[PDB]
Amino acid sequence: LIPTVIERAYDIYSRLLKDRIIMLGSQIDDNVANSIVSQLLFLQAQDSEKDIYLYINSPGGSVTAGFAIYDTIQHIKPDVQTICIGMAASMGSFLLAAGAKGKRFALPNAEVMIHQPLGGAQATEIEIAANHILKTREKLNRILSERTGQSIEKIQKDTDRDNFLTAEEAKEYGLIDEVMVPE
Amino acid sequence: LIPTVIERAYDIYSRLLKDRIIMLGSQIDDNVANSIVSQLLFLQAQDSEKDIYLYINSPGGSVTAGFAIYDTIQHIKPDVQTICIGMAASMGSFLLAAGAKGKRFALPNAEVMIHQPLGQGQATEIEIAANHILKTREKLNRILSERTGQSIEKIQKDTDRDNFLTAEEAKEYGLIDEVMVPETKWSHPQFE
Amino acid sequence: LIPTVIEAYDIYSRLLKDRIIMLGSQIDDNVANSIVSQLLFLQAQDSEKDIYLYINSPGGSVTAGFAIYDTIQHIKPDVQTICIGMAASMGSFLLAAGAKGKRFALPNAEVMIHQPLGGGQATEIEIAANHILKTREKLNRILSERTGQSIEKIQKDTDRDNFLTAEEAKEYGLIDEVMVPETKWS
Amino acid sequence: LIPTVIERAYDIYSRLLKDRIIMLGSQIDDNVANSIVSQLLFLQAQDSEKDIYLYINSPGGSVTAGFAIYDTIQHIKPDVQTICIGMAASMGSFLLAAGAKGKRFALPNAEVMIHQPLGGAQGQATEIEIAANHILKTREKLNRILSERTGQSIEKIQKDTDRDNFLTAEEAKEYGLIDEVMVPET
Amino acid sequence: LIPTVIEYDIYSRLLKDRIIMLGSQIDDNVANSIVSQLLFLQAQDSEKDIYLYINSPGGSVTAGFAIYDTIQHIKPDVQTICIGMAASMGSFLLAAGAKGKRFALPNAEVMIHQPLGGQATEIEIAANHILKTREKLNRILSERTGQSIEKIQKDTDRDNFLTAEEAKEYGLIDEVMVPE
Amino acid sequence: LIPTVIEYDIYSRLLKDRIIMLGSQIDDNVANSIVSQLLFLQAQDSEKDIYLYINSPGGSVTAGFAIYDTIQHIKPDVQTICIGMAASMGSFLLAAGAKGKRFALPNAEVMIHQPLGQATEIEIAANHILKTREKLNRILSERTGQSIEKIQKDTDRDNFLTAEEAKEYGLIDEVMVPE
Amino acid sequence: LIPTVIEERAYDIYSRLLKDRIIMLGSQIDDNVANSIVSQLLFLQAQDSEKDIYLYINSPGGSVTAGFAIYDTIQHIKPDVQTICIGMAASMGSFLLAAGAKGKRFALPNAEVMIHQPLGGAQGQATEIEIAANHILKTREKLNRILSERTGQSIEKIQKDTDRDNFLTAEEAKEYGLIDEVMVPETK
Amino acid sequence: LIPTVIERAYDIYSRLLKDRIIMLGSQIDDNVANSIVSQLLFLQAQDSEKDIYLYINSPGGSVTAGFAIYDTIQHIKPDVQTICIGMAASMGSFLLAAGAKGKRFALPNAEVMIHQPLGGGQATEIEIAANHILKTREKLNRILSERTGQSIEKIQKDTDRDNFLTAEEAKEYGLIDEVMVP
Amino acid sequence: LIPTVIERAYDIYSRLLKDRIIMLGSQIDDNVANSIVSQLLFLQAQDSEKDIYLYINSPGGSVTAGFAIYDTIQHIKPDVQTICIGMAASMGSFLLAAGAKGKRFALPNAEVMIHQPLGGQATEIEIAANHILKTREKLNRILSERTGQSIEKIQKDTDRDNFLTAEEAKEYGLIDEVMVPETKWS
Amino acid sequence: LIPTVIETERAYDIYSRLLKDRIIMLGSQIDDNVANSIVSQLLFLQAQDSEKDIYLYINSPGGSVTAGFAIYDTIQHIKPDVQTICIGMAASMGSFLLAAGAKGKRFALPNAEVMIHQPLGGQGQATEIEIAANHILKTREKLNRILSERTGQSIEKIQKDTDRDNFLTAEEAKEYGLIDEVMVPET
Amino acid sequence: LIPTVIETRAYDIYSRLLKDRIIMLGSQIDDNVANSIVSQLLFLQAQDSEKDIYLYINSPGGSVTAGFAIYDTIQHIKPDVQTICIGMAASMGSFLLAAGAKGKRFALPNAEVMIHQPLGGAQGQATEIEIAANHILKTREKLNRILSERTGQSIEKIQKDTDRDNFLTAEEAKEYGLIDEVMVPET
Ligand SMILES: [Cl-]
Ligand SMILES: [Cl-]
Ligand SMILES: [Cl-]
Ligand SMILES: [Cl-]
Ligand SMILES: [Cl-]
Ligand SMILES: [Cl-]
Ligand SMILES: [Cl-]
Repeated sequence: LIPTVIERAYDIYSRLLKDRIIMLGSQIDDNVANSIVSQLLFLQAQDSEKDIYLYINSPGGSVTAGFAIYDTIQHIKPDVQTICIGMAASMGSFLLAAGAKGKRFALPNAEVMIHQPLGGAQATEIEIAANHILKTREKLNRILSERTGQSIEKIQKDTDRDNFLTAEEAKEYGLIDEVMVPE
Repeated sequence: LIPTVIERAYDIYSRLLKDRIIMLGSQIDDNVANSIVSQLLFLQAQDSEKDIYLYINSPGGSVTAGFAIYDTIQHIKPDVQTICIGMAASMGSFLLAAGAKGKRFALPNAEVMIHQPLGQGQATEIEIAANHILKTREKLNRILSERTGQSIEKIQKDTDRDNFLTAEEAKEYGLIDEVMVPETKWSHPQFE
Repeated sequence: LIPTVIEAYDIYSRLLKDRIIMLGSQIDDNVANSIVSQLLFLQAQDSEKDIYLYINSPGGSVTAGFAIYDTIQHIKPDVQTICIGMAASMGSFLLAAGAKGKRFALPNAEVMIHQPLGGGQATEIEIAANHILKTREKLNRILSERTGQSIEKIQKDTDRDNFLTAEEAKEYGLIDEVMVPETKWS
Repeated sequence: LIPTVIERAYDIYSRLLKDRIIMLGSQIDDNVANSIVSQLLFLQAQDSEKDIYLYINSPGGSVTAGFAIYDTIQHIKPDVQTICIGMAASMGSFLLAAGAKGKRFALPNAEVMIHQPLGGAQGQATEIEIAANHILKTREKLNRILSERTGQSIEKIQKDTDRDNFLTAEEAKEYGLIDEVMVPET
Repeated sequence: LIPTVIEYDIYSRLLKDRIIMLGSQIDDNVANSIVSQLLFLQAQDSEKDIYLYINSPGGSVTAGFAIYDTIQHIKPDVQTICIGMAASMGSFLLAAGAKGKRFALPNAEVMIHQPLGGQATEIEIAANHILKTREKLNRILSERTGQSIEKIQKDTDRDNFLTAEEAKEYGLIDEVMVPE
Repeated sequence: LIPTVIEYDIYSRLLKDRIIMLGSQIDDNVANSIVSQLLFLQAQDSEKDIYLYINSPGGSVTAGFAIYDTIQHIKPDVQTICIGMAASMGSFLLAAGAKGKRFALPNAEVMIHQPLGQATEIEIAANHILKTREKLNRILSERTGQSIEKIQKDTDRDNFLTAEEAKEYGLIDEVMVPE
Repeated sequence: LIPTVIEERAYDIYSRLLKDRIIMLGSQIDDNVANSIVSQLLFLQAQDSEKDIYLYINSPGGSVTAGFAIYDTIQHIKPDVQTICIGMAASMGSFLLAAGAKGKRFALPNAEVMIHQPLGGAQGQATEIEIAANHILKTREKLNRILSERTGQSIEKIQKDTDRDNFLTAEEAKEYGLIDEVMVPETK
Repeated sequence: LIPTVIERAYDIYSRLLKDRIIMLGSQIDDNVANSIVSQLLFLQAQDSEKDIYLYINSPGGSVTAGFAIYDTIQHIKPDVQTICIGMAASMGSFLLAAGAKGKRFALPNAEVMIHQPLGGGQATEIEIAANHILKTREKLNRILSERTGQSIEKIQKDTDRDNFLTAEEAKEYGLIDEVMVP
Repeated sequence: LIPTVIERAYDIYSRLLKDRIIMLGSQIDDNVANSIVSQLLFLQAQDSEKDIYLYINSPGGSVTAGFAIYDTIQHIKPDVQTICIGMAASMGSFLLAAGAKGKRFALPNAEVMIHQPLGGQATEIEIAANHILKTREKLNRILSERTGQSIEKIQKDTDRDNFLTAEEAKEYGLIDEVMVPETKWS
Repeated sequence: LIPTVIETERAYDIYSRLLKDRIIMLGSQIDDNVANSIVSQLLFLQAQDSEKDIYLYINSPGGSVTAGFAIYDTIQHIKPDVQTICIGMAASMGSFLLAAGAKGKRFALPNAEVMIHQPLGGQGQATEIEIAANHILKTREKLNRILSERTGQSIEKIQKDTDRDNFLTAEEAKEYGLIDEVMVPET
Repeated sequence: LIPTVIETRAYDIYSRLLKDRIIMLGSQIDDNVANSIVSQLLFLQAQDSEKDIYLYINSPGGSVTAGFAIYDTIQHIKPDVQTICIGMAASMGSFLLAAGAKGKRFALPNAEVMIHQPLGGAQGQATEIEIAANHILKTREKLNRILSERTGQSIEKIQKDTDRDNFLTAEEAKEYGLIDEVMVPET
């Protein structure tokens, strides 16, 4: 159940959106990406200076859909804080690592996986074709290298491997900036 | 999930429509076309002078449905800016290239495919027969030639091939006018 | 997705406020009943102001199509017909049925006047009714009157699998004008 | 059925949320976790000092989803009171034991199970989720937290979370999973 | 069909008058909803009586105990009214109402048979046998009716149907409602 | 389709005028809804009459008895109006309306046959043990003025009655004449 | 999987056991099950009217009407019908177990027997017409009377026990009179 | 896929049945139990002296259905050799431990779990209710104590725990007699 | 489709089984494993000396099911030749590498992937067993023994998404020879 | 419907009876089940007679590259010559298998339709794992190289043509080098 | 229901007719139907290359590609293929009826013949890939040319008629040139 809040009736997610909070709590597909892109564009229109908070609990998904969110985060004027709760895998971790520098977080028991799987599924027919022709893996690897400070050689080895990181190991890797302290 | 916004309660897409923004974020079929056409007609009725912003993240779809959107864009008085976020393939890239001259954009990591397949999604038999009439393909090729500045010979070869273009390659092709560069903070101090 | 507009209406409801009806699907009884109700409602609001019927339809039921046709002819306001995309079977019949001088098509629209004998899902009695030879003769007679073509020519053409461009539909007499883009108007 | 309350129309759960009450009445998956996390974040934004009441009737679920709720409870400023009504098993009993010290309760006939099943409990976790649990040794972390929150040794917790054991509300209090068994108020 | 009332759906409008309808099988969703309604009615007024109407074939022991415990926990008196049927956990909840405020309509059917359970989760079933919840049910029914534990044990193990009058004589209800 | 009324759905708007529509098979959901509507109308006004329109093929004896008992329990008079059909528990509820206030439209069909067996297994079990058939027959005897012997024979037979035949039987007080 | 047995003659496992006068009643009792069991019983009598028949029971019960069709066929035919409970015999399954030939009603050591005859048709096994038939013809009283005769218990005791949710071990079922022997392992 | 063998056409399992081999390769339910019991009864009828080979790859299942197989194995005259290939969990390990003494085997990479879960799902309610009579759990524990030679106290603790054993650990436990060597 | 062969009617797979050929042409689950194990046991019973041919076209599957086939190959007396046609991934490549020494083959265009994914072909119980019994370490040790590569190299490669040509698999030690087409040289 | 044939007792279905005459019909989309069945039929026919020709009839819209390569490799591995006959259509992997028949023994009926376009994905006929290997192992380049060798066209021409949506008549396929002869109605 | 025939060997009704060189095309024409009919035609030629084959037709038609596969097989094989319309021959079914051996194309008195070749994949029996082949390779023009040659009608008349919804009796089909004779009841 998703409850209602009256200030004017909003659902829980709508009420959080009023406080510049966006929840990315599922697999990344085109519908999810279009919704997140629209919420990011809307928050910038409301206030171009105030920070945005993107909570991440995602097993990942479509590279195309993830790149649409990634590009929107980088395009907009507001700083987008990324907070991992639960899990950030595949495009999920890519989006976590893509938050404003110094504003990338994860709760103590959060699990981070940088493995970028070969195919999709979710990604469509046309989507998988572009990934390999346009060498989008190399683009993902290059961006991860820039955002973590790790060499491209190290990123290439790690994105190709099934590896799970704790929030502390993710911080040491350069994916997040701080492990959220109970306060 | 599609959230609610209270100014009066709208969903996220309805709230963006208030700012003259349309999202074409799926395969193009008759339902999608009818909704987009209706949104374009509605925005013209509100203000016939103010620009419209059409965001595109589409794998393409029906030629007939895609031509209904194309014809509506060209029929209406306002300029329709096109912005590719994610992907524009088949009718998707045709609609991207159909935006107002100087106002066709793509985000840096967007993927553009001009291949017009020979359809795919669920549609009616007559529409499928119409989608494959050889005259419409020549019509698509002629419009793409006019909108990109490329020769019809080059367009014919490229729409028949499985080709993926980066946002920069799409700009060099003439399918977009600019690759969107991130918005720099505090660029106008004397006014703002 | 069908968005919301607050002045709360959905996109189609907001267009209905401006006397615009969208016939964007196959024609069945539910579609016909909805279109008939929208036409009756618009007449009740203003019996003088024109109505705009946008068509993007592969056609459908003859009975359902005749219910829309009869409502268009019965009401006092002029019903303009605008083909966007496609108008086939009962869809092209309804396009040709718009107010004289007010039947349009966008440049890339596709028109098919073929009235299939076979076909769409209707009830047993309705399928039997859609197959009465007398009703095909009435369709042909109305198309002859509305296009200015002979009944002999209409009989041959509604029996054939033929696709027409917007310009060819204008030359045929199914539409009165091909709508020209706003970029070309001085 | 979930009834409506007018003060402004809320459903039963929305009306309880106004009084800082959250109901965790199902299996724990990502959708449930995201909803509970959002409700916790919302209540902190309203008032960072006032207590929150988390009612639990759950057979458990995903370790990852459960840890997202656990981490949010510990992160926020308000004290989160935990009240077991009915059942708290697997991640449900872990969340019950995670409430503010001195503010963990259970109704007299509530059933508490600390058994943490090997996989994703009753098929509540994805392949990606279960894979992380044994690489990141999340079982050892669950056991360490339960040891700290109950006051039991890690050796005892390890033995008990591996066993199919059901506890009454009184046995849960003696274990250190709750602070008090709620007595009928007069 | 559930109609709308403008001053709500029919159940929401009755909730305004402190009336709760338990008209289905008892599962976790039903129990969580009833518990929430009871907690809400106590928050509104801790002194005014609550009316719980019962037409239920029973259900989950765990879900039923959640409702039972909430009734006993709250300050207001919870009146129980059987309309139609009260079987298994339904008859247990009917006997659980405030003393002197347990009722049934003349043609209501009451079954105290607590089956061995027909949906309840594997984990729920496992709990009931380990925690001997059947013995607890019997002990509470015995206290609520005034019957011996031996008589309750025999009767909750048997397939028996009682009229409203027989249920009053048993002690599961206090009065058979007379047409007003 | 169920339309909207602005001063509600069609049934909600009729409920405002103290009208209840029993237009389907009688099961627990139907019974709980009808019982709740009856309780709500009594709370609004305990003196004003209630109108129960019936178009039902019948259903569950347990669910039907819940409606029957609520009609008899409440203070307002419940008028019963058969439109279309009243069979099994439906005809039982029609005969249960306030004395002098039981009606049927001219072309309504009434069947008093109470079939042997939609009801759950637990419900069917109850009916046989508690001899609910005898109770139904006794109530029908009291409400029609027919002997229990006649009712027993007729509820066991497949018999259809016109609105006029139902009036002659004592199931209804008047056949509503076009007025 | 149900395997094949070749003796230029191919049978499935159940068909091969039928050749040795063995019938498997391994499911809920409905009309299709009853008609199949009745047909197998009639066929075995036609083959040899003197040789014993072995009915294996692993059943949660079912339809009273379907169960009575099997019961009546067992009593009608000339061969003695031995009943063997493997696993479970509840409701009509335990009624059929108790209906086996005198001295020839068996259970494996870990079998579970329930004599409870549920009010309806043991979990949607009987139709509306079947349920109607049972109460008019007072079939419950007939079941109780037959169980009283076959176990040696009083009708008063049977009435109380068929109305209760009770599970019996193979040894408790022997002491009750529902079976005659708890099967002994064969060695060498 | 299940292929055909002509000697007379059999499927793969029918051809193995000719050599006194039974495959228990799935979850244990009533249909599985009735089929295995029938195969065991058939093989005894063919030859009451020759050994039977029961191959096990099972995650377990119904206690009632499993006890029907167990009782049949113990009732019949032939020795029933049990061979775990892959997995033997819950009723599957119980049936593995039930084979003739000195004739219970497991392949090197086989996984054995003696945990007997509390509950059950396709089964009937009565069967489900029977599967959790506290008395059957005590009987399972007593039989496991006798078949392995471990104390009842040790069995009670281990059947209540989520424990996985290698083929060698299961031999050490007394559930099998030998780990089959390549 | 699967055609019939009369010598006595067999399907295509049954007729190949007569020539000691087994086809592993799908994902590996318990049903597949039980069928392959049964076929291997049957062929040994027919002739304990004659070689068996196991053709592999599989994307892999369950570790437990794959180990059941692996253990049966090692247990039986006949040499089991392995031939990859198409693909051998996950447990499929493990079984390819498990064939008799000098008798492991792949067709020139066969694709081999040694990546052993962390997890959806396995049951709840099957996944649980794998991380408790450290089956991944056992798989890695066997691959190290059968390829002649170090344990550390195998650990790195089974954790990576890597595709190998038939020639690269031969160089790796996963097969002994790439089967060459008939060299027709006039 | 697939009828039964009795030779005399011995009952075959239509495809089984054709298999007795060394005929294989590839009349559907190419997936792993289709490939495994065709591979098994090819292996069986070689075991029967390693010298006599095999006839592979093709009416296929194509399918999985992995499944198609399994058939291709089996054709090249076995001793008998595999004649390829296009009836109806040969698209994607179907046209690849048609071009892969024994030299001088690749045919098409006059109204057969050949498409050499090798679509990017699979489409929809291949799994994630299957699609993944395609790009890593550059199977497209291998397909193009084999088509270049079997037709006699340059790799540059093949690369352009397999990337395009092109349909060829039986005669155009012969001129291209995908077949050796167009079958003319026989006397 | 499809019954069994035992010759004293068990065949179904269609298998027993196949023994007498009879093929029944009694459904919509798709790839599975075409592959089965092609296989039956190839099988009958293998049995006897001289004896006539009888193709009974009761079909609403279907796929152009699937229909062309049957058409090409009929023309390729050595035996004469007699065509007999029972019930209906529409779309590809009427093209196949007209394709039978000259002098050996028949229809029963009450059979209905429709030569209309619908634009798409005629009753959605054709795939997107199939529909693509037809418009590019101008298969409609090839159909019309063959039909013109087989009936003796002008190409203009055939073009007009295969584009229209038209129905013919057995006698009208004979006069059109689509069949050679209307079958007269056997004496
Ligand atoms: Cl674990
Ligand atoms: Cl009290
Ligand atoms: Cl219990
Ligand atoms: Cl022993
Ligand atoms: Cl693992
Ligand atoms: Cl590719
Ligand atoms: Cl065409």
